[PDB]
Amino acid sequence: DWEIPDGQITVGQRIGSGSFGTVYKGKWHGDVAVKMLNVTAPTPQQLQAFKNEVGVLRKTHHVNILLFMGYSTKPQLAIVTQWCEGSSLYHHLHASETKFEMKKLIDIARQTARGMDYLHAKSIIHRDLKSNNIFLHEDNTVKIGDFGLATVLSGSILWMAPEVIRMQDSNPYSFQSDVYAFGIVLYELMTGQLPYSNINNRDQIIEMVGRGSLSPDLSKVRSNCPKRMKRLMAECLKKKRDERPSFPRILAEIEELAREL
Ligand SMILES: CCCS(=O)(=O)Nc1ccc(F)c(C(=O)c2c[nH]c3ncc(-c4ccc(Cl)cc4)cc23)c1F
Repeated sequence: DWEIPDGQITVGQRIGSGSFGTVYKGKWHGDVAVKMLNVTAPTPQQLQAFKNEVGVLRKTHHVNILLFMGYSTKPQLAIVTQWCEGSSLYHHLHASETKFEMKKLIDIARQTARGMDYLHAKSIIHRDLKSNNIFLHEDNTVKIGDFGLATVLSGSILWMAPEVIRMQDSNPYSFQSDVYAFGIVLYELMTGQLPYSNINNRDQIIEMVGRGSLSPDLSKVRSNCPKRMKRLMAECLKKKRDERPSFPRILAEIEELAREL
């Protein structure tokens, strides 16, 4: 079993949430990230369900994917991954002052696309892709997280597709809805802002994005943004999930764009 024995893992600096739990800067002589799952009294049923999904994290291994190091049962259900010293992409873009050149802006997008391309190759739908789950490792490598517990909403609707928002299906999520979320990530990178800064009401954004009368303002992108990047971003943000490009052709046009400039 991959189960880390009790006591070997300790938590310290709290980061926050953290879908299906709470993440910490943990430790076992080597900085690791610990997600403390919100499960009080584990019944042997959901303990097995968590066991099986851990079994998935075992063989889902990629360079732009958060490395799964192990899990815990006692004293609390925890997911242990590697620690990214460069924090998350949301922090650098919206929470701090960091001179981001277009050079590495596009590169962050390229690594994020490949990480998502692998997840879709492994037939995994992320469902939570945002700049909060994009972590910058100290070796200047983008790491995607919060994709676990796939076979098992709050409270970030900025990255949610119009068809996901409404919603109409019990399972509205698809590979194409992951693309839209990536399209917002692209928007954050190029503009340097979260979408819908003008509108404050969360209830109104729900109504308007679902309606189709509210879209990210592509005008607020930086002047040094390549034009091929902009309309690619526009294709990812299209309302109908049918017309959205797949990650294979997303990754294709981005990496070929990097060698043009
Ligand atoms: C294999 C993947 C398992 S998963 O359940 O699907 N995903 C999963 C599992 C456990 C986690 F602890 C995390 C997670 O959140 C982080 C993982 N490494 C990090 N490094 C820095 C920050 C950070 C540092 C500083 C700021 Cl200011 C913000 C964030 C956040 C994380 C995670 F995304």
